[PDB]
Amino acid sequence: GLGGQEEEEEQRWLDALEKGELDDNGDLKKEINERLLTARQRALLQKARS
Amino acid sequence: SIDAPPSFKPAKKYSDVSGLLANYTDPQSKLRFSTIEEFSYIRRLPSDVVTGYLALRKATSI
Amino acid sequence: DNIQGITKPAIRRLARRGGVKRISGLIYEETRGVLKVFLENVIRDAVTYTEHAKRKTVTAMDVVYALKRQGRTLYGFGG
Amino acid sequence: VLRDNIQGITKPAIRRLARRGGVKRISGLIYEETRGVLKVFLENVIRDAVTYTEHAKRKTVTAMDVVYALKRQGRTLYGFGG
Amino acid sequence: KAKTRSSRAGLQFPVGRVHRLLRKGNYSERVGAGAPVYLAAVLEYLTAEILELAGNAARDNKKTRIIPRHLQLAIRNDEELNKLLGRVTIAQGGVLPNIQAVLLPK
Amino acid sequence: GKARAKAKTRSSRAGLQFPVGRVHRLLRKGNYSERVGAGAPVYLAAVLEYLTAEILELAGNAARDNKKTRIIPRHLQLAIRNDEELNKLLGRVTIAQGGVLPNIQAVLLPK
Amino acid sequence: KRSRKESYSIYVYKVLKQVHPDTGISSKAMGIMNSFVNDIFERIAGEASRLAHYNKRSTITSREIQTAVRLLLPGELAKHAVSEGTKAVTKYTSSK
Amino acid sequence: RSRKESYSIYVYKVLKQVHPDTGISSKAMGIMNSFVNDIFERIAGEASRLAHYNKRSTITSREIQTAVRLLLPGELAKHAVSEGTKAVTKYTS
Amino acid sequence: KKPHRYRPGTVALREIRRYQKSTELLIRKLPFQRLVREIAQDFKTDLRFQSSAVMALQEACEAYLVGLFEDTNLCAIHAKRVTIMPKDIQLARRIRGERA
Amino acid sequence: PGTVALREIRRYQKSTELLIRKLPFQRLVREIAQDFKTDLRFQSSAVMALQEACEAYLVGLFEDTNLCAIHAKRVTIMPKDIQLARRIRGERA
Amino acid sequence: ETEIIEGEVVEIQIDRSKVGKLTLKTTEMETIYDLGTKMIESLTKDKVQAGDVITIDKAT
Repeated sequence: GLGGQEEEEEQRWLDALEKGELDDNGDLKKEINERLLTARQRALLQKARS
Repeated sequence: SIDAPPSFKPAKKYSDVSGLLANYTDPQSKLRFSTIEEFSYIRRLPSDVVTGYLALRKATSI
Repeated sequence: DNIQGITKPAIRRLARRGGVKRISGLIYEETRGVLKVFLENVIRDAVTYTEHAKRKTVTAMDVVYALKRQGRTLYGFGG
Repeated sequence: VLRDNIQGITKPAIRRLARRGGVKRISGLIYEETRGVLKVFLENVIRDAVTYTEHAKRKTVTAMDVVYALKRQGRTLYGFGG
Repeated sequence: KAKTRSSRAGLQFPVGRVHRLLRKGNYSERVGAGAPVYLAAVLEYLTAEILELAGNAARDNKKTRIIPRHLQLAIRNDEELNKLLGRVTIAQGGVLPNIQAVLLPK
Repeated sequence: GKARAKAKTRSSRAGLQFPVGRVHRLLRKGNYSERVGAGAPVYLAAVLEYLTAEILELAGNAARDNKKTRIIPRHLQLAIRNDEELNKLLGRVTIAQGGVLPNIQAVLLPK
Repeated sequence: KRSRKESYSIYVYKVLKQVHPDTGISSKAMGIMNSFVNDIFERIAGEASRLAHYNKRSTITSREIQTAVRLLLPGELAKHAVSEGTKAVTKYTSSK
Repeated sequence: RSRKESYSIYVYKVLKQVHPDTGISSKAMGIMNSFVNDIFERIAGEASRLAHYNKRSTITSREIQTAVRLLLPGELAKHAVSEGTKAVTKYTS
Repeated sequence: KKPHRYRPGTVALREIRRYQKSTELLIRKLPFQRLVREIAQDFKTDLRFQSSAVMALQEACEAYLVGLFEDTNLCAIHAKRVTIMPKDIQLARRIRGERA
Repeated sequence: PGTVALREIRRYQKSTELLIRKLPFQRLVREIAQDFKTDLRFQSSAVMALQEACEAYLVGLFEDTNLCAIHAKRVTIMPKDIQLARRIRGERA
Repeated sequence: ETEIIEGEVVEIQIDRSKVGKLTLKTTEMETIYDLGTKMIESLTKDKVQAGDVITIDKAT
């Protein structure tokens, strides 16, 4: 029913549990977005990427 | 200077729970008791009245 | 009876939030023992705070202070 | 001079610390990771001691600045004072 | 005419309340007037820092209102918040979506 | 006039050995509260004195059993780690140059 | 009759709206934050009390709080907090 | 010139009270000084927090007695309360 | 839906993905809300509870049990089990300083 | 083999001395510190207080690791065990 | 008519004249006594120890 708006990612996450395509802690693999990052996370990455 | 002296003979042990003469004092509650049914009674008292009876004789609790 | 109020499926639910795949049949009652001694250690400190405060309803503050002292703190109960 | 002087932690010292901890056999994989784990502990204790020293404007670290680091890290020490 | 210390510091948080607490919290006999400015700015910053992650967590988890889940998500993903909040727990906060990979079916 | 010569200490009036006046001095200058009770430092001194008596008695037993009578950090560590009550009071602390309590695991012992 | 009860409510709500204007917050989440704000204040000011004793000082002071926050905060969270505390002191000391 | 404010003579007097044959190395005196100072900071810190939670200006014998009741373990707490109440009992006369 | 009856010891993962996601408290309120009173009354009889205090206890205690179980998961995985067994809890509770 | 290792355990648990050499550890302290600040000085006792805390931390780590290894029945120890001990005591993740 | 004490001695302590304190038990009650000198010089003389059962003619 209408619960598909919250169930579909779990339905995909079970399909990926069969396929074994999960990430290093068992999530569905996803695009990283740097617009979500704080100035401190940007600084931690700046200090790592050298 | 009118306060009377401290007593010259030692104080009797009257039992705390009944006033009858106390041949005994309990290692746990430190009260004075006279009979076996008084020992059976004092081990059923709450700590509050035990320290109450002790304080009533300026003994080892406040 | 009261300690068995930690239900056999509640042990499974809690361990499944804890990520574990499978439970051995002996886990349950000794885990109630662990929950019991943890509850007891926090509740007795909370009562110790409540008695100094003269009150005799155990407050959310009495248990927050016990948990804060024991380094098992929580937020959301007005710390 | 300056160096990676964590290789001043001689292998018999690691064996002795392990033997004082009562572990009987010590694989070749232990030693260099254990040097890392020791260094990581020193880094925090030193970071903190250096900051207690910065309030006092000192260059000279005392046994107190480390005892205070050990207090904030919850691994307190008796005998040096504090 | 009068105005708050917060307005001069550029802070939203009430600097006078912080100075009143720095007295009554038994921390020392005296308190420098810039101490509550610096400390309120740190409190306000730590609050802005965590709630920026909470707002992004709420938005990504498809909700308009921040709840204890979005706080736990903000707290446990950023290791410096997680390491600061190591000895504390969140009212109805749950935990991260994280699975021990050895437990997957093979 | 003038104040009392050889005025009796709070400690010796209480029957204590610890410096009750210093306990009050340190409670007040240590900023723990803006006012401090007169019997508060008596009680505190008596607790510190009791813990001191107990820990030193167990350390002196550890010294006697070790064939010694000068306490060294070893005897205190042996006392503190033999007694479960001191051990669980003293979990977050190291006794400097006291070493560790000697213990072999049952799996490491013979046969 | 009951007294007014102390919480940072409009100030934490203003701190939310200045970074996520679109977003609301629950009374539970506000209670968690108000608890956290008071707890971190107590850690910083409690550690500051020890730093004051370690230096025999009578005054809790921004110069000394700058040591207590870098002791308590892990990693770069210290560096950013020390910067913003310095920016707040910069705005205030420009006017007094 | 400079000072340290140690408990040394009091802990030594207590030693000779419990075990008249026994003595202290200054390294063990360092343990005892560290210990009694730390337990003082623990109890006074607990009592301070407890008084502030109860919105008092004062710590008294009941604040400290409760702070000790929190800090100490099993039988040592029972005996510590016993000596704390005995001392206050024989002081208040 | 589609995996249905797939591999016993894997509806376990269907359970993890329910309880890890959700805000619920997994012990029933009423049994626990009596048990906290029974635990308290041995030390002082005739105690009441604030209706928030029992919830603060439950939420701290369920978090303590959940953290213990996840640490116990590492104890099982370290010993190459996916079944938690009593000795796993004994290791965790000793190393965290709760039993020694 | 393996009998004299038990006699080493007994000997080092009867003794109370520093197990790391003073001069190498004294350099290690300074060599780490020189990028937390320039040119740190150290009081003579400070290096010893550091070394005592570090050796006590390592003995406690090996003690907790011993319980990890013997839980896994293996009498020999590996990083496989230490990475439980740190993760479960709480210094990592 | 004779006054007789009869019990298990639970604990017994003696200081350094002498003063001492003695505890006695039956299957039904427990008691503590401050001893007088002429009991101390009997309990010590007869090497009494905790866990003994003892009967004492109080007049002697």
